[PDB]
Amino acid sequence: YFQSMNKFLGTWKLVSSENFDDYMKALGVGLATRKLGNLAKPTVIISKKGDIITIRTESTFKNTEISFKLGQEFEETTADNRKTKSIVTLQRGSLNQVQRWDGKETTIKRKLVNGKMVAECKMKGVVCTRIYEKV
Ligand SMILES: CCCCCCCCCCCCCCCC(=O)O
Ligand SMILES: [Cl-]
Repeated sequence: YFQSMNKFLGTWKLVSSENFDDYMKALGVGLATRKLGNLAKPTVIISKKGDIITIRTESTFKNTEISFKLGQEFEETTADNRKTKSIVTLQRGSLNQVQRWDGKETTIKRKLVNGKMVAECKMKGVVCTRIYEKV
């Protein structure tokens, strides 16, 4: 008995964001960029072709896209142009992404709560919560 991330598949629209400014600060994002980041209301599209999962983020300010297999480290360029070594895992219904770069670490845990996808973003004790609804 192995679970899957099929429940994450689809198109997701940001409906709420809490503490994103301080999470961006902790990541090293500069003020002008945080201002635009805070105003962004992205769409996130999670798809899967065979073993390969893709997470595409679309906003006016920044589009990003990563493609990966579960549990295999990949190189990632983030929305704020960090170049990280990343791994996405599935832990008891939660799709967990860890990004490491320059001896630093941040985690984005995405889980489903009453049909909404909730992304918890952590960097050195700063926690940001972002809520998405399925389109
Ligand atoms: C497209 C996202 C907002 C744009 C702001 C760019 C500068 C900082 C963003 C980097 C961290 C993004 C983490 C998003 C987590 C998520 O909700 O999927
Ligand atoms: Cl397929």
